[PDB]
Amino acid sequence: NPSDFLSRVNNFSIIESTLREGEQFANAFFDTEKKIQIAKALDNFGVDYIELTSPVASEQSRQDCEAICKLGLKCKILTHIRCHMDDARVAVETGVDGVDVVIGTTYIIDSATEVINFVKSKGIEVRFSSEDSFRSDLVDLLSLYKAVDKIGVNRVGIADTVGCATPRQVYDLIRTLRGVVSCDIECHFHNDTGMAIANAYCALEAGATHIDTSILGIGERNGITPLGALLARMYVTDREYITHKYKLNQLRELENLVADAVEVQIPFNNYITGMCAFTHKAGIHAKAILANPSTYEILKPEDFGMSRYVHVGSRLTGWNAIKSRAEQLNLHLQAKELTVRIKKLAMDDVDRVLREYHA
Amino acid sequence: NPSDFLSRVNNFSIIESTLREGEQFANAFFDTEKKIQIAKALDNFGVDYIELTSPVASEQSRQDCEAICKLGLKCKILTHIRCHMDDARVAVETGVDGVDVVIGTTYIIDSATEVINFVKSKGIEVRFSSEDSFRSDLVDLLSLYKAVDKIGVNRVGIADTVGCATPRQVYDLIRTLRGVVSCDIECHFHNDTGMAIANAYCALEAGATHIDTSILGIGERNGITPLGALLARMYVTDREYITHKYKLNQLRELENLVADAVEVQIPFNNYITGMCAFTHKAGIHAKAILANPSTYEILKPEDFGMSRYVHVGSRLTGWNAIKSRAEQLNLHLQAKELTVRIKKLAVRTLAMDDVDRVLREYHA
Ligand SMILES: [Co+2]
Ligand SMILES: [Co+2]
Ligand SMILES: [Mg+2]
Ligand SMILES: [Mg+2]
Repeated sequence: NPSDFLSRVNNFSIIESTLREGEQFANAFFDTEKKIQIAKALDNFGVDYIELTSPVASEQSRQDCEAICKLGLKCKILTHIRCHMDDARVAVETGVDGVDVVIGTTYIIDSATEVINFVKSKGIEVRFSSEDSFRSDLVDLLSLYKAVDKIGVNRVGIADTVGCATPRQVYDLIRTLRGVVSCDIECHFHNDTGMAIANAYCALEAGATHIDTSILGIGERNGITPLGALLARMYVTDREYITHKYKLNQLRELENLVADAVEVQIPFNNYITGMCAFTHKAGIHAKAILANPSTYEILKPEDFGMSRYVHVGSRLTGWNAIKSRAEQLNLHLQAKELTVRIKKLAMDDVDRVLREYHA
Repeated sequence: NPSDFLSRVNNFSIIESTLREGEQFANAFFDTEKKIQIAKALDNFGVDYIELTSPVASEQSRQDCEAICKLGLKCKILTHIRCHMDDARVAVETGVDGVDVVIGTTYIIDSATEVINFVKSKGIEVRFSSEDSFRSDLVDLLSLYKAVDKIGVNRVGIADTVGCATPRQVYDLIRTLRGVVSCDIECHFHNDTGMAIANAYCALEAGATHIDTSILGIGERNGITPLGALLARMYVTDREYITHKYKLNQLRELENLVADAVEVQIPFNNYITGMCAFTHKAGIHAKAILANPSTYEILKPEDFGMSRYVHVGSRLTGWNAIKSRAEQLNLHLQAKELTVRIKKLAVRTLAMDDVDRVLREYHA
């Protein structure tokens, strides 16, 4: 199939947006110190880019943008702006590697031209994006990308800001964009209807080169493509590429860092790192399928820093529950006041209570 | 455009599988009474079918199947079996409306013929399904469905048992199957790689007629297409169809019933009913986008029994947190009992997802 030649499923970059999209999470109020811990951990994890809330947003955003650019991280630091010269002047002086010029759908082209050429004159990477791309007029959108491509820009951006796009619709649009522009393509997908990971997958199949993620998917409403969930999907597609590019065994600690800051639990069903992600039912309930449960193990626990699937025969209560999960997570334990805590206190409590501990 | 004629996005049936797939959830140990509560609530909610664990699985499974069939529910009660006569004999006597004959990939066709014709001779709906369909040889699978279609079955089934299938691969396969068989098509998608909802969507676009779900997605590993998530997606596609077919304002109670039984929290990010599903960030963080946050409201709270999006400007702590969520949920508050159990959680440091947890005991 000729179209497989364009697929970027084993050759793409993550733009990690916990410090942009994630700031829109209902309970996210990151201070400078926490953002710095997150940026460092994300860099250690191996993402190519980190995106930050516009330095125009507030005085604290300008300062944090500047501080993060002074860290000497390996990943590139990106931010975004409105299509406006004053915004651009602020962004360029902050030390960022890249600026996204964002519009929402003539006088757009001439204004965008000024902004784009200014940023390029500073030696800074420039991108041009549309907001709510899937509820915009398609021909006007494509004509705008076409013109901006001729001006010369590093990347164009597509965003399903509303969460309404479906996978085949995403594939078709990105595949057309790939034929319209000569540059890289960044994508952003909201998860309101459960499509955020699928939409990311199909975008990559269609030739997109950069995907926005967020740790635990946190963001506006129910958020965007989750970091861990994208990697699980991409890992099944190309195990060797993903296992060697990212430090997958650091994913639990990365999520725990964010979950503590935004005061949430890790959901039981959470991709890879949820309580139940690496579990099989043993016993009479397993006869709801024909093959032995261990036939169905698309994810290998050891690739993600864990030791086994847990085969559940009966309800795990007390220190039996704690011990089983602790051993699956390769925690070496301390064991005293965990079973003493759990008794004076549910299933997701097991992970809650174990959050402190490292493998 | 001609392909749109085959699409079932606004004309499909849900096969609710909380009482089959859901039993494979690591922490699910439903007794007869709990299964009966779940079956009744599912029927009231408006699903067309519920599927139960094979009555062959154990003595109690046989008994619960019988008991659920005696309830007089409106939805049809389905179960599944191995491609074996003894299984079929047991299943038919239970009172079920439908039996799924499941195989995993010439003697298949002979055995399957006997079992299919037996079930049909009892006046019971028969379906024929493959397990792990997306890791099977395509030509053999399609040839098998073709043969079973000629014998005559009510439905054929496709299952991504391993969670590896991708949306376009699903579309392509279902669309081929739709041209191979003349009967209805039931689907089943695991969520290991985050595709279970997308896969259901594309299956329906391609002509599938029946989709398995489970409440909160619960099942083997991280489970299958979640009931609420499918309905959110299908609601955006056709609001009038979904809001009138299902009792969407009952979804929280339905999930709360299962969450209590399998002892989990409702995830903060859960579709529709999660803490944060109907929230916008107000303040300087909203400038991470161009438009007012209220521009992006694909889901309308009132359709799901809720009162508004919560616009968060600052950390909602204490009674402010409780009041905000309680009013969003349309609970009419009892604030002296909810003051008496957070004083008992001083036991530990209290955090965001506990708001929904302490509010579970309350109805709209
Ligand atoms: Co967004
Ligand atoms: Co299954
Ligand atoms: Mg972007
Ligand atoms: Mg089925």
